[PDB]
Amino acid sequence: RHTFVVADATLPDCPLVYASEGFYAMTGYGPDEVLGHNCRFLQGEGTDPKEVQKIRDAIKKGEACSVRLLNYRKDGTPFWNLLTVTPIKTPDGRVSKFVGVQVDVTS
Ligand SMILES: *[C@@]12=NC3=[C]C([C])=C([C])[C]=C3N([C][C]([O])[C]([O])[C]([O])[C]OP([O])([O])=O)C1=NC(=O)[N]C2=O
Repeated sequence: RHTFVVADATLPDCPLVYASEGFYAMTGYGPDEVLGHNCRFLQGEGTDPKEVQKIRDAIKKGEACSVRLLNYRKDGTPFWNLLTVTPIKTPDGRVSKFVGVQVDVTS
């Protein structure tokens, strides 16, 4: 079971532009609160800053990356998010979008 989003990398802070219905159902947030925003609103008190940095750098360098993050639903309850971000390039080598697969691996 997994969810999927698309971030717009032509915009400077990679706002989310599409999300599967499972992403909304998993996180508790609506498209009115997800679209146009950077994915980091799902982070909170216990999110590991060393892991958050791995994504920050892979996004700046335009690489693929996979990290384990503690995330929080709209109602405040936490869950463990296995997150893999893939860069999507244009033919001229520039990154156009980042795509994300999120798995809830709280098991
Ligand atoms: C988030 N999923 C997610 C999906 C995509 C496609 C991208 C590009 C990023 C994410 N993030 C992280 C966020 O956008 C940001 O990259 C990181 O927070 C690190 O950079 P900052 O600005 O914080 O230093 C996701 N973050 C989550 O917590 N949950 C996801 O599902």
